Amino acid sequence: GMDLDDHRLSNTELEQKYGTNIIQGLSSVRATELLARDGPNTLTPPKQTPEIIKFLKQMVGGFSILLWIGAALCWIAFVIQYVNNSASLDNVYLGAILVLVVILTGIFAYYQEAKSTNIMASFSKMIPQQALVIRDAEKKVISAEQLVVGDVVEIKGGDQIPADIRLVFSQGCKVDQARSTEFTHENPLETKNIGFYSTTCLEGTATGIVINTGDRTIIGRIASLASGVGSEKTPIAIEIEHFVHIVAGVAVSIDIIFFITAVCMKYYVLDAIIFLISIIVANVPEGLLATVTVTLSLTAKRMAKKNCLVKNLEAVETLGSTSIICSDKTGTLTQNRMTVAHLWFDNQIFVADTSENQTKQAFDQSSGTWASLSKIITLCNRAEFRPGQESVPIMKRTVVGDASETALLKFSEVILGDVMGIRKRNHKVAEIPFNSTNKFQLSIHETEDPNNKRFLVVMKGAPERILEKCSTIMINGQEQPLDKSSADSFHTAYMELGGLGERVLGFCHLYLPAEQFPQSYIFDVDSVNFPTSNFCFVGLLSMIDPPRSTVPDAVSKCRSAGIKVIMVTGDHPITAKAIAKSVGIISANNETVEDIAKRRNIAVEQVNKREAKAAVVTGMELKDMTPEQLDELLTNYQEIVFARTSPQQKLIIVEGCQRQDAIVAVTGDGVNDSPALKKADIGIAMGIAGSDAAKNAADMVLLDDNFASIVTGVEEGRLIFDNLKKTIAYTLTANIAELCPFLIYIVAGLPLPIGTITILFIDLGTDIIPSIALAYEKAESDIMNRKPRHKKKDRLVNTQLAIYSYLHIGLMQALGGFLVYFTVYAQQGFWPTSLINLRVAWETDDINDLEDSYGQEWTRYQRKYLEWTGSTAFFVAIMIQQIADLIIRKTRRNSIFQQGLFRNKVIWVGIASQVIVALILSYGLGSVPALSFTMLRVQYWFVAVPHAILIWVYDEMRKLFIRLYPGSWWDKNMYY
Amino acid sequence: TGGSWFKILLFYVIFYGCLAGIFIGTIQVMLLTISELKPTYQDRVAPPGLTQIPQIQKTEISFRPNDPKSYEAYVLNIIRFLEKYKDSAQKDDMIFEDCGSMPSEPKERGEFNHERGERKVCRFKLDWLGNCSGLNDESYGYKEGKPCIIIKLNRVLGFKPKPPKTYPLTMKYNPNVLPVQCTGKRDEDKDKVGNIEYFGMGGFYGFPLQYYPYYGKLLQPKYLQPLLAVQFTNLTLDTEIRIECKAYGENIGYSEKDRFQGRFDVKIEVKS
Ligand SMILES: CCCCCCCC/C=C/CCCCCCCC(=O)OC[C@H](COP(=O)(O)OCC[N+](C)(C)C)OC(=O)CCCCCCC/C=C/CCCCCCCC
Ligand SMILES: Nc1ncnc2c1ncn2[C@@H]1O[C@H](COP(=O)(O)OP(=O)(O)CP(=O)(O)O)[C@@H](O)[C@H]1O
Ligand SMILES: CC(C)CCC[C@@H](C)[C@H]1CC[C@H]2[C@@H]3CC=C4C[C@@H](O)CC[C@]4(C)[C@H]3CC[C@]12C
Ligand SMILES: *[C@@H]1O[C@H](CO)[C@@H](O)[C@H](O)[C@H]1NC(C)=O
Ligand code: NA
Ligand code: NA
Repeated sequence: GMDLDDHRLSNTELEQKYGTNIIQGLSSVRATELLARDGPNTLTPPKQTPEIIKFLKQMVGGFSILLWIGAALCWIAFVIQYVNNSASLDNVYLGAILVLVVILTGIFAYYQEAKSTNIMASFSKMIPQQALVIRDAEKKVISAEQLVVGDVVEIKGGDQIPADIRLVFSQGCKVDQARSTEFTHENPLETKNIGFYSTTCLEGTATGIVINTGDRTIIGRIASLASGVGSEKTPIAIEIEHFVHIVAGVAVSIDIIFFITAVCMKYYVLDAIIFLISIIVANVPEGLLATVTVTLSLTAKRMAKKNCLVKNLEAVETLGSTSIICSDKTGTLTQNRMTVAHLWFDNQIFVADTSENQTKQAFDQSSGTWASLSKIITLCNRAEFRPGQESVPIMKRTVVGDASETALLKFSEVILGDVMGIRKRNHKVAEIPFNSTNKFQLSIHETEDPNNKRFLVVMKGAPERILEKCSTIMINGQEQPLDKSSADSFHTAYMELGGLGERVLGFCHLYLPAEQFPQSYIFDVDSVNFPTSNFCFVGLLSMIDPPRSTVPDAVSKCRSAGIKVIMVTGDHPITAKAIAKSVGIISANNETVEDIAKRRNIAVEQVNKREAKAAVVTGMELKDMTPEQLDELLTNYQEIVFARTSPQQKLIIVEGCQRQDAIVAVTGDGVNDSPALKKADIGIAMGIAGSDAAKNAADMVLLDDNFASIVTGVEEGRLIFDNLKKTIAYTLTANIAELCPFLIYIVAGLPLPIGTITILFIDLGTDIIPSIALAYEKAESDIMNRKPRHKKKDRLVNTQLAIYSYLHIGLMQALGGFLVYFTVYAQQGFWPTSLINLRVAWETDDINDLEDSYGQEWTRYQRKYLEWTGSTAFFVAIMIQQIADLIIRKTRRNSIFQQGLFRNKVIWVGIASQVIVALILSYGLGSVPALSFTMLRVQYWFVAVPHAILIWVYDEMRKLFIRLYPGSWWDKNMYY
Repeated sequence: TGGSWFKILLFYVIFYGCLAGIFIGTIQVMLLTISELKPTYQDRVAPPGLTQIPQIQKTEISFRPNDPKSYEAYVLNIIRFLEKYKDSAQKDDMIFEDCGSMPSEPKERGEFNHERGERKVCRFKLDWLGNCSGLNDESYGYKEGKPCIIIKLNRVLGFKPKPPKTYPLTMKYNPNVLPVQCTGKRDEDKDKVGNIEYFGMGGFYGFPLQYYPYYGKLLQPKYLQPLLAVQFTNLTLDTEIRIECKAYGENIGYSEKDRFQGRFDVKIEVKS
């Protein structure tokens, strides 16, 4: 529709713009017409594909085109063979099973994005939602479906806004944001006079006019306009596309080389055509989508168990590539359970017991300075104890207020007596709730003293801004102006009380004169009325905010794994730095430019900035820079603490960080952080203490409201890529040991080492279950010692992985199979050098007296049976050479002695499946000779074992020098 | 680069020369358990097959007597095999041994080792194959409507046939003769096969047992099999006739999947 919302206009012209009325709304004859013009206003998900195109797309896609080409080649081969008047029907079974494979992969794909969707559907947050309200002047119950432009709606707190309206009448309504009747901000999201559909309404009565419906709404836009939104490819989809391209290129190159060899060397078209289908059925990983959709579900369950409630799929795929984290201080990095331990008044430092005090304060309670401070602390506090539970100690009692308020309540109740009576005596008319923007909690009290001052104003807030608005200090019950000896004393006290990593609060009070202010007065929030400056500052409250226990380990693991951590707290650049140094964000042996200037005993500007690695920059500091300066600050300096920063400036921080080819993961818990929680690659909503707007705008939700969850989400986001490189390598290993036999059969003329159905049985039986068994593997020891993966530079299947799968382990699985093949043939009469150039005579149905190396004469069916036994021996050899090819693929840098052979018990299921399938195929399907299988003697199972105790030794000694000699051309070259 | 390619082309020389040295170093280890005299196992060749010499292609003998070229290959292929049984190629006495003209017990020439070295074969004479030896008729019967096939039992090393202890031959001599009987495969072929005349050694229709056991191309080169020649002296003209020949014994086995194990099937057609 349009990109602009009509909100600047006043009520008189807001009535004209869309034809509405402020009070009476519109009559039925006009409201019905407007509703028909606009339509219904509801949020539904029902749009979905007609699903016929979806079945068609899942029918052929990626690997399916190659396999369909192979099936067509197989049918062509059968018809060509039938031209020669011979029909062994082996191609019919191969083609039927090959098509059945695609049918089953389509069935498994329909199973996919359904169980994953069911897992996906569970990761979602509700808000109390209802669409019933009484509105439109006359008190009538009108459904939300009848709300349209021209109709006024009166709303009440405790539900969601029935429609996207522009508020015209309201009385101090609040949403999660103040609501008023006056235009405040140009942006409709923060204009403070527009209601948002499906957004909670806290309290108060508000009246507004609908301005958008359906597609016209900001949230909806093209919701009802169909089209495709959200179909962006996940990173694993890109990796799978690259893998498909690599596989197709390799297969095409091999086929072209063989065809150009066969065209001139007199190989008839049937051999070439059957070699192409062999190549197609061999070099195509069939059971890959199953082990791909298993891994993501398993990792989602793992993180959900690790308090990491990842909602989207792009989030779980992209989490392991995190490079920059912009976390908060209170909440994520601290226990958020403050304890009062230090006191400051009369320019002195007074200590107190953090917990289990069980006694009164050490200092005297009759001091004139302490009496007023304690009285104001008790009065200024808003925290209240948990009702109905006045038997548990003070600590166990719960408050729905701020944690700092709980701290002052805990101090006051254990130091002073009853506070309810004092608050009742100091009757309160109006009170300004504490907010992050104002950073003070203003209150209005009526004086009950004999001197009828009748006006008492008490507030608390940040000590720096408190004293910046104060011009006097109080000592020994006597007021005195704030001289330099008091300002410097306050600065020194703040530095000392922030050095240990504790936040402090200021306190003030004032009584208005009776002559200037009469007994009867009216208080307005907007109007200044009572003065709010030059109050009576009393003292400071020091409260300890200890970081959570697991946080330092997480910050050290981030340093080890090369993940940058940034703090975006809004506190003083001294306390933020002092707590960052404690949690490890600003590591030891690191010095900001101010501290290195102090050490050099010279001014800051006389110090080269490169001599400093840390940065504690205030909010105004980055408010004053152009984006280039912010980019160079984020580039040149390692550890950055964005202290004293606005919550909105998280936008600037995140958008500056993202311009460095890095993946950012910001953590916000407020509706102010939601625009920054959306721009971030992985927006994170604080778990226990968080707002639903953040939990809706975040790509990932915590459940432990703690750091070290954001890092244990990365540690299992990396496990996806670690276990996929182990699943795409074991599969590719046995791919050249299935087409080398046919190459030698064509060239050297040996009888067929392995059939075409056999190399498909290998893929179906010993390539699926062991492939899934490698997706359950645990993490390595170097998973948190590796730099974050680059989305463009790094690939799931690099050149080294494919070269090691094909040219290293695939060539050792063929030499072991050929040994068993030659053993089977040589023990029945045909010596190894007697088999060269024998295929022409071997496959002639008319030669029933072929002479072996001992002079005996073999009929055709006995040669056929010996060939079947030789192929069964090759199949068994590559079932046992892929048991030591699944043990050595559980690691890429470690050994089995450290990982443990019995720690992952699905590897044993995969091994037992291989053994059971190989025993069924040779003794159950070989008792009646069918599908080129025959019973195998007991020796022909253990012949390939010595070649399987070689693949393991070679890989163990390959990884041993990787571990011993990092970055020594061995880690550089021989490391997949 | 230009200098680090020599370090990657040198690892793959040593690694692929070590894989080859391990593959060859295990094939020669397996071959140490393989004797040069007798096969390790006789599992596929143990029950000997039975085949005809003309090496006819599709189990079909079709020719026309008045066309010297329809049976030209049939007659010319018997000559190639019977050349080694020529009486002029058996004159040497350092190799050939003259057994009797009557069947006797299997002739044991020793043990499967290097004692006595080369072993002496027993000579077979063509003129036992009357009307089919080619000593009188240059074409082996194909000039007229009398096809003549020559039956031979596939050589199995160390195998001694045991004749049975069908119809009795009426010239039994089963202690030293393995019976062979050719009959029509179907009733409409038994009615049309006509008269079948066998030509074996000493007038006995079978393989004499004195040519067994075979000793295997190293102890016994120049080894001559016993042959049985079968002539169909009177069969239906211009018809495809199916004929099945079987060797009877207790060593001899028959299989439903191997059509040439102890048996063979040949379709004889004579056109006019
Ligand atoms: C990319 C593909 C990877 C997988 C490839 C696997 C190999 C596939 C090749 C097949 C071709 C045929 C291989 C033949 C092997 C012969 C083994 C050998 O050594 O027999 C030596 C022979 C004599 O044996 P015999 O029959 O008398 O023994 C009978 C037993 N007894 C001793 C009691 C008499 O000597 C002679 O005949 C000398 C005259 C003939 C010489 C032929 C030489 C052929 C050698 C080929 C080795 C190639 C190795 C490739 C490695 C690639 C690694 C990447
Ligand atoms: N109810 C209340 N009334 C007055 N001041 C309060 C208050 N609750 C907290 N404060 C002030 O807030 C400060 C505590 O900081 P806080 O932990 O809220 O920072 P923060 O976590 O909101 C920054 P961010 O959200 O970016 O992580 C104290 O110095 C205190 O003076
Ligand atoms: C089969 C035998 C003859 C192969 C001989 C050529 C071999 C040694 C050559 C051909 C292609 C080469 C590879 C081509 C590309 C890559 C990727 C690069 O980042 C490192 C080198 C590496 C990994 C090369 C290693 C050596 C290599 C495998
Ligand atoms: C076939 O042999 C018989 C004697 O058994 C003989 O009378 C006849 O002439 C022979 N025929 C030919 C074509 O040699
Ligand atoms: Na494979
Ligand atoms: Na495989």
